Amino acid sequence: GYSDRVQQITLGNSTITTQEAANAVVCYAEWPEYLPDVDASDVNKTSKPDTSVCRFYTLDSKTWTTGSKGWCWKLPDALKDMGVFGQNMFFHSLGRSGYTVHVQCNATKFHSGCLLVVVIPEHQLASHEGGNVSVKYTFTHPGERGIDLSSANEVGGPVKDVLYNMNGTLLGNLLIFPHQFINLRTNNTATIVIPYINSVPIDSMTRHNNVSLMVIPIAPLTVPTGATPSLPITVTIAPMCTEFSGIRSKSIVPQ
Amino acid sequence: GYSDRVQQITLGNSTITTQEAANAVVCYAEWPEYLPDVDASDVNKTSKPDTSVCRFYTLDSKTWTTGSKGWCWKLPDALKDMGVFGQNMFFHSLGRSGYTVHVQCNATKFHSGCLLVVVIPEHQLASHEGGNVSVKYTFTHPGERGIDLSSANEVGGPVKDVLYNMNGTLLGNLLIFPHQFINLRTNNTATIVIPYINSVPIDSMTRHNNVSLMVIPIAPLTVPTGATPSLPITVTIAPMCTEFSGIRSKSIVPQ
Amino acid sequence: TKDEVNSYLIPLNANRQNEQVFGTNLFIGDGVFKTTLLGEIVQYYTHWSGSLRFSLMYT
Amino acid sequence: TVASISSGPKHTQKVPILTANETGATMPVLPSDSIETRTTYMHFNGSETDVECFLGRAACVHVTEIQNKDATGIDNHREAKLFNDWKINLSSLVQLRKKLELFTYVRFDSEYTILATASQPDSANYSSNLVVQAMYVPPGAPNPKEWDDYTWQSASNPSVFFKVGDTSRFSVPYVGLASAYNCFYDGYSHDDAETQYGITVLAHMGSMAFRIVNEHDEHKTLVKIRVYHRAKHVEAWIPRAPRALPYTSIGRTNYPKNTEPVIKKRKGDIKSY
Amino acid sequence: TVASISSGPKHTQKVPILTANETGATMPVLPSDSIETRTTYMHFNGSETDVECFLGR
Amino acid sequence: INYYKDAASTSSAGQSLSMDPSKFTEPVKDLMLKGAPALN
Amino acid sequence: INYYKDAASTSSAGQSLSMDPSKFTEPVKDLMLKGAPALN
Amino acid sequence: PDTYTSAGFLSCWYQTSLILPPETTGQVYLLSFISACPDFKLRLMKDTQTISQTVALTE
Ligand SMILES: Cc1cc(CCCCCOc2ccc(C3=NCCO3)cc2)on1
Repeated sequence: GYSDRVQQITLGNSTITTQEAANAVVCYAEWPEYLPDVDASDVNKTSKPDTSVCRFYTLDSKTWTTGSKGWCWKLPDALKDMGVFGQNMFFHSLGRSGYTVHVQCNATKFHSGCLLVVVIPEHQLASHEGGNVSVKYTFTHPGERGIDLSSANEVGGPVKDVLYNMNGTLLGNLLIFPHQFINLRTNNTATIVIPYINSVPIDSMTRHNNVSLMVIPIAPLTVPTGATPSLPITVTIAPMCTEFSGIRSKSIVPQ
Repeated sequence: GYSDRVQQITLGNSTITTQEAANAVVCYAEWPEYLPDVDASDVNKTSKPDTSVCRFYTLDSKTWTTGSKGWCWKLPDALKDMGVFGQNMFFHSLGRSGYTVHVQCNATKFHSGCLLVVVIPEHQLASHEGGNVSVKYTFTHPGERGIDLSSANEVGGPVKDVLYNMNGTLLGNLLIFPHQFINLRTNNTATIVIPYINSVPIDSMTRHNNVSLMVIPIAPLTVPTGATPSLPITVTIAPMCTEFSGIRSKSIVPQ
Repeated sequence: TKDEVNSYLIPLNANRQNEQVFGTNLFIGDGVFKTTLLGEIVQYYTHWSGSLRFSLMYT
Repeated sequence: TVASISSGPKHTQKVPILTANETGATMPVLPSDSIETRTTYMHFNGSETDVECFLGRAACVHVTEIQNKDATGIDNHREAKLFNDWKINLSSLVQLRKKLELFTYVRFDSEYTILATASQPDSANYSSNLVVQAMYVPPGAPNPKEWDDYTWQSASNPSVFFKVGDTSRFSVPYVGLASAYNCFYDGYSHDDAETQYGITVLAHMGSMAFRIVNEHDEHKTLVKIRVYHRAKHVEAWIPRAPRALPYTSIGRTNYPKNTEPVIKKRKGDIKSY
Repeated sequence: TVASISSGPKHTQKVPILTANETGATMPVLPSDSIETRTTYMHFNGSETDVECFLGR
Repeated sequence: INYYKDAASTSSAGQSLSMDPSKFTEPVKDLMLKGAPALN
Repeated sequence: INYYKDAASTSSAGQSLSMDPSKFTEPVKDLMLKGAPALN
Repeated sequence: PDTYTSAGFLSCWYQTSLILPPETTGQVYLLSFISACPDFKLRLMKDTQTISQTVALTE
């Protein structure tokens, strides 16, 4: 009586149940694991807070309306302030982590709409100015708020044009990245497990984000007659196999 | 060529060397160890940050002068703000820890003076008011500053009379507690290893301090002629075998 | 202001408490490090990796 | 190898063509799951689509130019193209660039070919024979200042001398600092509020510098350098969506404003053929 | 080859970091004598620092 | 025959002949069998 | 393959792979053990 | 020196304080050394900014 459909994920002191899942994606078919010695470089023993950092943090909720263009969060940024995960983050020189991402959106059998939930490794954004204008730090570190693709261009911020993925590629091809759809008629959640993907064994958690999670409405939300025209979307994310190394004074970052 | 005299303690990412030690005391002849299952009650898996919390924090320095009466720090309070030790502390419901305490005071072969360095398990202080006046919270949670026994009585604070240990017992008998002397002529540091001592397996780190460390001048400081009449005393302390459990929202404590 | 035997000497003051003796960044190819044998060889190569040993002898 | 097996009529309870794309999978459906097929063999291996093959041919990565002329009274050789350099990079010319950016991290050895041809746009009695000396100047090396500085001694820095009209060829191991080169980098060099964003911070591999060794003849001679790059021993990770809009800068993802629709509009209906 | 071995807390009478430089030696002290380390391998031979290589171009 | 000492100097590599699209086409956590229902 | 008769005409030598810093880092007459006191 | 690639800082402070014996006075100095651990790797040889010249030397 197991269905692909019902699932439970327990991680730390927190549990999620979905009764309307559509399997789960594990990026590149690899599950998060700690850093092996053969791959290690820094000689420091690392710190593995385990259950105090590897639990589920639910970010603040978004509201899908008929005019929504899509939202974008960066990792580990989105979690920069969650509990002890965040403290560890500002206090060590280097850290590394994988995540379980669970995006939630329920409706009824009269609604229609379909969101794309995708994880993009190394999502370098484009400046809407063109040329070689850079995208300032603050703009690519929105924190739990994430970036709202239907917000206005700002100065020093990225471009927010959806048919171009914020980088000069077409929305249609985002499907080459680990992703899952939430089609109100099928699905009510999306779950993706992200292994740590980098060109170095461990890195800085503040100067470099290693994935952007993106939720994009593709088939517009259509509510039943005289229904309220909107649904909330909630994102809950859990660091998994986290390791921190090179402890010290506590980083100070712009803004 | 090993002497009782020279020592090195490396704990985490921090190391201490003393070239003029007088052995080291291990309270009640027991070395800090984690909490065994047979002794466990709370069902929660605990978090053991290891090297990020088990390193040496050096508190701010004191100044021994001919008029000094002695100083008193409480644990884990004194460390409530040190790095990730402190964060963990405010963020979990329960925690447990042992410590290595290293008290430092060097002079020259012309100085004289002798400090008592003692650890008192469950040091319940007395109100200087008498009767059944209580000692308010803030007063018994001085933080890294500790309590200065030569400061004035304050209201809601403890009594600071040294011949009575702040509790109705005589200074002379403090020697029944694990302790070590720093006699300028012999010694320049004192080191005590404290195992976790409580009547419960794990407790709250904020509502209850489980040891007071006390440094008390007993033979007054006497400097050579026309020397400056004072010496600094420094206290460095390292949590060891720390475990935190029952993570959540982050305690808010008076003042 | 001119090279002198004295820039090898880090001075120490009696009776100061809490204060700072010296500071430097660790760009081994520049600044204090640059004229040392280590600094001087590192400069023949583009990349370095490894641990450094910094010791202080008291006089 | 069979490309298709033989398959006949089906009337089952087992439907391989109905799936749920919401899952993120592309189910491996074949012609034989939905029509009746006959056996056929592949006759093919997919040899020429190997990434080593795809990135393994020489591509032009840079065209520069230097001239041989009397430097007498020139206050700025660099500025007179008495010698010139190149801030090595592989993203400046954009044919090879789109190919590499199909991947996120890439690791390979490089084989460089350098073709140099001369031009004599104004009245010369003859064509002189010049020797070029392109030399690699890595980060933290005395950058050269005149066309005949001590720098050109290049006692520790690899340099090649070849003749204009000829070609020079040599191969440099993978010089990246990490395990792979980042084709993309969503980071900064540090957490400052105004520091550049991209790979440009990352992929500062030092520059290459060219000059003519010959002193000057009576006429002037323009020498134009073309650098070709071939990846050998290629390793590529994490495929990405291909580049759709035009490029504007080395190292940023930025596209031009008021660009044109990249999807061709139908001449007719959705229903049109 | 290991570049660093794993090493944990220390509370000894054996202090490898105190020396006497007046002797003229450079004592071979390592990260693992004064912090807690994890194993890591060298992955490197020192090929390009051989004097034949240094003077050979 | 390599005429040169260093590995970078050798010719192009030879075909992976590796080929396994499943990390890209089927990264699902619970295995899907073609023919069985997608969602049970 | 050497094509030439004289030894000077051969290519570069091959890595010492000798490496022993102790003549430079520890030329002391009585052996010093790390961890034991420097001066006894 | 490069940012992305930067290595940190090194500082030194009084832990307690220097104390001179009687009949003694003034500043004392520390000598400081640097050498590389056996850990160390250097690669990709290049030319040093530490030496240059304007005309060839002669005897
Ligand atoms: C991606 C990507 C591609 C690159 C370029 C890397 C190549 C390494 C450095 O390139 C050279 C170029 C020229 C020479 C040279 N030596 C003597 C003459 O030319 C040496 C290394 O950086 N990132």
